[PDB]
Amino acid sequence: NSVSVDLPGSMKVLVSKSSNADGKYDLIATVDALELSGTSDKNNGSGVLEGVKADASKVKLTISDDLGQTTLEVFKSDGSTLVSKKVTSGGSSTEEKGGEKIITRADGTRLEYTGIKSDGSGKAKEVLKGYVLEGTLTAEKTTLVVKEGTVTLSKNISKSGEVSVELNDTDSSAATKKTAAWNSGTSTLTITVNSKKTKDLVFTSSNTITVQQYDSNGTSLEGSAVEITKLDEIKNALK
Repeated sequence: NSVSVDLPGSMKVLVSKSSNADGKYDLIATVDALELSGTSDKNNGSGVLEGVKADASKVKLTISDDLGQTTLEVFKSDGSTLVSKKVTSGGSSTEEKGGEKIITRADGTRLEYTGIKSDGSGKAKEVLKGYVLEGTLTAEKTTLVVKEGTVTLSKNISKSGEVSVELNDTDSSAATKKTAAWNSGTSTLTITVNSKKTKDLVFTSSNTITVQQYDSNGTSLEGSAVEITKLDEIKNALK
């Protein structure tokens, strides 16, 4: 009979084996307790399905033509006002509700934006493996902050998605004050104390942070880089 098709977002759609008199294919899906149905002018599982929850909320599942993306939307009972929207593609998902956007990356790490206001500002949290970074959102950038002593480390995520990192230390003494330089080409923050490099912090494409010390000469790296697994270890890097 029908053919089962796996979809992004851990969903499945059943597509009719052959088309109706208008050339169209029937689509059926079950998401949790909810039955969805629709018709499509393609035979591969793409198209639009609709249903209605027990509380009368309208639901729409939209599957892109090449099956690369799903959009699951919930509306109020007249179907006009959007309540929630979840888009999944490329192994990542974005879930939006009033005042909130949750981005889940393919590796399970998350960006959580909450309390979002009409100027694009809000609270921000990055959920990594082993720890969480907290800060703020503006329409220009996300800023995540770690404080240790008189040092403040700030990880910035541009609106466009570019990562940069900065460090500021209010320490008065030049013998102990930390400064840092950011190398966008290697996503690396190099920390200096008393005119010698002390540590490289690498912000990897796998959404991890590693730390590696320099030799006492301040010019050569020593040992090997260690992946941060808890917030305590970021703080230790800032001492």
